[PDB]
Amino acid sequence: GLPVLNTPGSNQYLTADNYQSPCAIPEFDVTPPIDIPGEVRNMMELAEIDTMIPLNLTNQRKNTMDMYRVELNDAAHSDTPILCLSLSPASDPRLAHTMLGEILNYYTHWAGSLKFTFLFCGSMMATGKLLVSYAPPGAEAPKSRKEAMLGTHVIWDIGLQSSCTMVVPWISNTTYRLTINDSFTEGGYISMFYQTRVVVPLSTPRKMDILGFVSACNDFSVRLLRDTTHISQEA
Amino acid sequence: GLPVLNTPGSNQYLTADNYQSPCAIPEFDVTPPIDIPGEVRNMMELAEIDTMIPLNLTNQRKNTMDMYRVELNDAAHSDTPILCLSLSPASDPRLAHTMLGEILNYYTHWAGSLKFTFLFCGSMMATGKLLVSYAPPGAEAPKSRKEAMLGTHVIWDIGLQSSCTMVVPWISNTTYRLTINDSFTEGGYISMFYQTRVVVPLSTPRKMDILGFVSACNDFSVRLLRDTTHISQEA
Amino acid sequence: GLPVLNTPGSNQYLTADNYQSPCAIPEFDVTPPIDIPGEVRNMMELAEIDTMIPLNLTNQRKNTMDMYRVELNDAAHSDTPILCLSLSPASDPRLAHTMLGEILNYYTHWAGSLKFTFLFCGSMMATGKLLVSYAPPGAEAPKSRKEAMLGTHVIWDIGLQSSCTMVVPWISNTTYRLTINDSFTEGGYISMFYQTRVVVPLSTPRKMDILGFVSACNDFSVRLLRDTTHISQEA
Amino acid sequence: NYTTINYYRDSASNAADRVMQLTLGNSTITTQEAANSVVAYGRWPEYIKDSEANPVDQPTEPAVAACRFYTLDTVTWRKESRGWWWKLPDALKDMGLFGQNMFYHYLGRAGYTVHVQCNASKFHQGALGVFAVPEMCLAGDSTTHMFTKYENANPGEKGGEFKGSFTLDTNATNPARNFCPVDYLFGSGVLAGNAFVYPHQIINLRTNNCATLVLPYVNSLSIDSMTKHNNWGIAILPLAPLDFATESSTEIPITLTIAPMCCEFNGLRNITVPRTQ
Amino acid sequence: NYTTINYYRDSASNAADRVMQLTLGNSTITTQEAANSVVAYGRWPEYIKDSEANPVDQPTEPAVAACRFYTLDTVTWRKESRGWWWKLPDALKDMGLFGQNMFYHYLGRAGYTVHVQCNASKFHQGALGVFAVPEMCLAGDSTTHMFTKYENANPGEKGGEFKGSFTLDTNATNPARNFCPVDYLFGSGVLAGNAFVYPHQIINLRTNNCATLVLPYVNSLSIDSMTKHNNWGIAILPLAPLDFATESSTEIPITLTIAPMCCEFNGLRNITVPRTQ
Amino acid sequence: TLGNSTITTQEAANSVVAYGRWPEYIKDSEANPVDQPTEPAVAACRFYTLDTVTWRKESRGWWWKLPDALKDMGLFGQNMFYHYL
Amino acid sequence: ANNLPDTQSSGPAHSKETPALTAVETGATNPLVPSDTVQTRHVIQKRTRSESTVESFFARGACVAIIEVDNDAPTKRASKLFSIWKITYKDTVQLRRKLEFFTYSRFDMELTFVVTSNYTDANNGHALNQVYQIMYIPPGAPIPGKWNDYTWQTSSNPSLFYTYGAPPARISVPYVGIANAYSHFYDGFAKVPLAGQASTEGDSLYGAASLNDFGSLAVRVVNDHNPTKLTSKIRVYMKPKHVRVWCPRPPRAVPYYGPGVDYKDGLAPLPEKGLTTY
Ligand SMILES: CCCCCCCCCCCCC/C=C/[C@H](O)[C@H](N)CO
Repeated sequence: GLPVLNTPGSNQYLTADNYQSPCAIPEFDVTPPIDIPGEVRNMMELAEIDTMIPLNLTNQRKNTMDMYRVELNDAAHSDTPILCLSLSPASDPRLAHTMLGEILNYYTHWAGSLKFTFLFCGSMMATGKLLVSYAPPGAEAPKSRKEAMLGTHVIWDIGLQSSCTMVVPWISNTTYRLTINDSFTEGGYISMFYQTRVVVPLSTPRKMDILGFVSACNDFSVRLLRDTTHISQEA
Repeated sequence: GLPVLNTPGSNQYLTADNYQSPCAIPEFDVTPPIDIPGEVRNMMELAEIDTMIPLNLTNQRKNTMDMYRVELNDAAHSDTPILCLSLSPASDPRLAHTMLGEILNYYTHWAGSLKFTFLFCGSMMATGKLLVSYAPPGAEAPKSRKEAMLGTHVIWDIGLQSSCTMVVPWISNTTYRLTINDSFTEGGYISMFYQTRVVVPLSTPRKMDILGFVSACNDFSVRLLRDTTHISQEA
Repeated sequence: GLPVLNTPGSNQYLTADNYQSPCAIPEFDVTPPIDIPGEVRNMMELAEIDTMIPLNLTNQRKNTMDMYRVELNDAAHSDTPILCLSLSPASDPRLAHTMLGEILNYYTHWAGSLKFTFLFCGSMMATGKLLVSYAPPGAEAPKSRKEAMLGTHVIWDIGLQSSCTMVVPWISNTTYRLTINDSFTEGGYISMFYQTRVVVPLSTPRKMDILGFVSACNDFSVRLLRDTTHISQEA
Repeated sequence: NYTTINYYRDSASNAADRVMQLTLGNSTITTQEAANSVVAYGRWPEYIKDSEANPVDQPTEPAVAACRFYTLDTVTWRKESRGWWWKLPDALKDMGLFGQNMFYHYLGRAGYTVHVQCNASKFHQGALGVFAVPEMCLAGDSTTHMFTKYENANPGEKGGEFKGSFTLDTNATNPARNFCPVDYLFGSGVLAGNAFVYPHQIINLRTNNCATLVLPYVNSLSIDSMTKHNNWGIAILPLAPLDFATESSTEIPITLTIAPMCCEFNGLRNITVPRTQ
Repeated sequence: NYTTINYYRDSASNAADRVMQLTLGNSTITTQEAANSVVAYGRWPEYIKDSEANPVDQPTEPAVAACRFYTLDTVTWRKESRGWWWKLPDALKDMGLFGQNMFYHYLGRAGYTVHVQCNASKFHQGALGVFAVPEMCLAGDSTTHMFTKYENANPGEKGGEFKGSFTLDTNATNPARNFCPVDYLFGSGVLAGNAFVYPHQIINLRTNNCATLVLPYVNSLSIDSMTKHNNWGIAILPLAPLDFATESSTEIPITLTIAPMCCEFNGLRNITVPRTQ
Repeated sequence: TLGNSTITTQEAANSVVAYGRWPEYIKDSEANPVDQPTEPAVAACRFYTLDTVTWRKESRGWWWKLPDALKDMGLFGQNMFYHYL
Repeated sequence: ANNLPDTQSSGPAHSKETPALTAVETGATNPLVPSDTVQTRHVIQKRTRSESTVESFFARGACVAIIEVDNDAPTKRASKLFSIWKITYKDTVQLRRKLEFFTYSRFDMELTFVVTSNYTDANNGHALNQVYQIMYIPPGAPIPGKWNDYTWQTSSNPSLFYTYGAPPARISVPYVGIANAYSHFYDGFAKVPLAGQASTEGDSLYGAASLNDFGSLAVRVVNDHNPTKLTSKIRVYMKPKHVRVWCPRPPRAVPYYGPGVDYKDGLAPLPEKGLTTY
């Protein structure tokens, strides 16, 4: 019939191809869809939902419910950090297993601003000011509030509103970052410090907890879908 | 389905083919380009940049910085050549490793006019006249200025302007020349002679250096891309 | 992708096919053509050029320059033929190696009128009349002028014009003839006779030579290109 | 004619002159024996455009505080000099408020005006090639690949010198971990004579006393870390050796004056204190 | 009908009479017994057009100084003559200012007017085929392929003679390295009777005394080296042997007069002095 | 520039045209010979360099005769000796 | 890519304009043409720079990796049942040099896989046609430790299943750089060592960054082992497509020594030739 020439790539199976195939059940009467609540079109919609960060991965806290709580107290003011995180949303252990991290571990490249939301879970009678800081990479990781205040930061006043959002802006040399611990595409450093201190009256718990959440911003995106390392099979 | 016939050449891989293939990372969000300075569209743009010629490939000068300098002196006038080159921009050792030669060694055929630029690097107090000659092939290579002046040539006066350009015109029987030492497509002979001589006053260096550069003209072109012999790998 | 069906003839190589193939030297700057004299579009253009016939293939004349000359003399009139040829332009030894024969030996079928041109190379003082005859096949090959004059023929007067053309017309049962010695497609018989005789005065050479040439007419054509038997290779 | 149809979504799947004055901030340079001035790739330095801004936080633009000429340490040109190299912004890390902004921010971007000065009499000889090389990577001195340490790769305003011949560092206990830039290989395994593909100027002592190169910010990113990455490399090579009146032992100074241009910094934090040599 | 669509960029990938007077310069030829004149391939010689000029330097066109008839050495036609050959421009390398321009320039181009003259009485017999062969390559005389040396391949105005039979040069110590052109093989492994595919004229002594061939410049290049490459070859063969009145020992001269036409030369240098036989 | 020859000068004292008359070809109103002339043009109308002389303190001067000084110079001398005029 | 300019006729010249004399000190290449220095005729140019375009220059499949795998048995410790290859163009020189003509590049890529297999011994029987799995492992994704561990489910990792004897497999990739262009050269470090910390910490390889981190390819034979060992090799051919390049550099003149610009051997690339020898 029609003269044809078989190019290279013939008879190959590429799992990413997009080709028409014969139907094995022709004329099947497909059940129509109903309007089910909660439809999702993009994985970034899930990445945009705040999920609690397992911040406290110490030996006795990891793999319990205590790994999500960070304990503050009413001690005297100090410049040492409350918590320190590395901005590796996919490879950092404290971030890898959040929903954002879980989605990023199916992709190779990511880019966009993040939001960290901290919720104060002390009593109504507790007051304080915290400093949540993001340092772009390149310099030494801030070991005191004096270093941390030189980077991006927010001073959080704990009052009638017990939650504060810090947006980590997209500050990268490359247009995309890798989802692995990588020096050339390192993200930066999140840290928390006491601004003044936590003050409580008498007959109040002197130790309280903060909970951490992370999510993506509307400018976030990923690409180069890959296989995750968070699931494996034996034999 | 549609009757088809498989022509010869089916299931072959030609490294020069141009075929559509399935994407292995569908829906990837590609990082947009920024305006980076120094974009290149054609290799002939690079071939059009003057590059220093390793003219002096003697035993003690080759593979040093001295191989680029040609030493003139204030001796008495002589008709012997200062330097002699063979117009084989890809196969001639003194030309093969210039940028023009490097680009030509990725191609089989070339055609067009060349420009040789000579820079005088003596003192301001030095004066002289040189004769830069191109002889199309066929006759004996000019061994004296008397023979050289019968071909294409330029008389260069060394004064306030220390650089002179000689254009070697495209004079070839074939529409293209080969990039190898080849008799039927031989290029010709470049030579330099003293026109009068180099004259210096007292308290001035009596020996000076000229530097040679080569580049292509806007009528230059290559074709039949091939693998170069200037890079090789072991084991 | 698109459902396709591989017809028979897929993955075959036919040396006569006409298919597109990938270019191994993409973007090559092809040297433009110049107007070269003597362009040929059809092999029949070459077949239409008169070429000398090796008429005299005797033992001592073949494979010398004498094989092209046919010797006439001033003897008394005779009805025996001067020369006899078989109209097999490709298989006849005297015709096979003419340019017409050489071209026909690359083809299987041929059809059209031929022209035989005879040039008289005696002295100006020689006079005579010859009879050049073509007999279509079927009857006995003419052994005397009396038989030959019953077929197609021309009476050639040797005077101020020393050349005569006889057109062998296309007289064939089949629309094409084969290029081999074949009975069903046999061509006929060319012959030459003395009409009166060759007369010379005294002090003139009594033996002269005629040269034979053959060519095709503008109605000539060939077909079914094949491999010739006039060239072969060893080992 | 031929027909082309794409059967896939992603497009990846588809088939294939002499008198000049330069004023920046409170600094001014006058030249009378200049060989014009080169703008690298014909692109003038500029600020990041909103269409190409990766970082979201407001940049700081010190302008005249940092966009001004700083003069580096003078080097000496002798008959035996093989050449010198500097890295930008590394050569300016200890230069006024420019270095302060460089070390207080995570991201920095700047173009440059490089002015090389080398005056000699009318009885001197010699030529200097001054080359601006983007991503001027230099070869190390050990069998270990890419083994040069940060301290040596960032010498500062002194820069480094090219070498006549390659020497291998065999000290296993205390490796030098320094560069070994060979002058005729341009320090990167490429013939120096081809280095003219880079933006450049030649100071021929008979013609000009100075060279000026306007380097735009060149990088695969709109803005990067200045402490990690050196955008440019300034390489000076003697093309023609220095000579003078046969007296010998002559040496003339070469001075380098670099002005950063269109400085932008992002990611303010505590200052970076890099480890010293 | 059928449909064709090209799926590639490069088009290579796509599917498949008697009284005459000739005046050139200060030379004139009159003929009364001419068999007309042949223009090879119907193309008159011409100068290079700007649309086809490869060399860029201004050509020199000596015009009448070189575009004029030069007469070569006369040869003798006997009963035993097998034929003669000449190479153009080789046959004119020692002819006035034409040869001077030929040897002073690297590139040369010229057409020709070849006039072969052979007068005999009305009681003579014989025919001469005069053939203009582009790229008239001739076979050598040794088992070594392509072994003919330059000196023999360029005999000059004397040319060479064809041979009745092929002789092999077995002298290993001092090989002749000369041509061995066999007359019936036309000197190139092709039957002489087919040589009429080339532009030609026959001098039949009963009809005409002369032949005229106007050869255009024919080559795969617009202009070439005249010292390296012979554009044309003039071959004269006795088609009919010479005979006269049975006296025997008769011999008549054949004279060759060639005028180069539309001479263009490029690449002036010192003169070329080729090695002599 | 004449033919394939070119001369560049930077320290010239201008150039003199003798009697203010530029060289020209014979006009039909002044042609004595009737036969067609030959004009080699670039083949002969080009610069030929003579032997260099040396200027010393004791030099008294030199003289040349034209066209005599060019009788052995390329195709100019050839045309000179092949023609009567 | 487009047609070259024509050559205009030039006659004799006598003027104060001197295109030949210039000053290379400016760093500018003199844009002379033949008509400036010699008399020229008119030539209607028909040559073109179509094959000199950056697209044509890189429009070839260049081998960049030869990955060796085996199908012998799990017990055999000398047979590598799967092979992981870091994705890079620096394992081969020819494409590396052509690319390092430029500082920056940006292009889509076409990967072609040519698989050749053979027997290693004769007296152990024969084998059935093999299927190869080539799994792309982007950085951060789990890396197979065994030829048959869970990682080869490829629920998210792109994977190519090639049947032996079929035409070479082929995939296309968009520009997947996290920067706006690929960096052939990176004059810097991934870490800046900070004053105070030990010399062990902060030390990073020169010129190495995550710009060139693209993950790896894990190649295995999906078939179970036949009683005889079969050795296979996958050859990876990389073809840049839609190429843009920036900042041309002189090409590599001496042999490559490692992933960086280091040189150790063959530092004398130029031969010896007389100054006045043609
Ligand atoms: C389908 C599974 C196996 C095949 C898929 C492998 C995809 C890997 C493609 C992305 C990584 C390579 C991208 C380009 C490589 C280098 O960066 C360029 N040569 C840089 O010049």
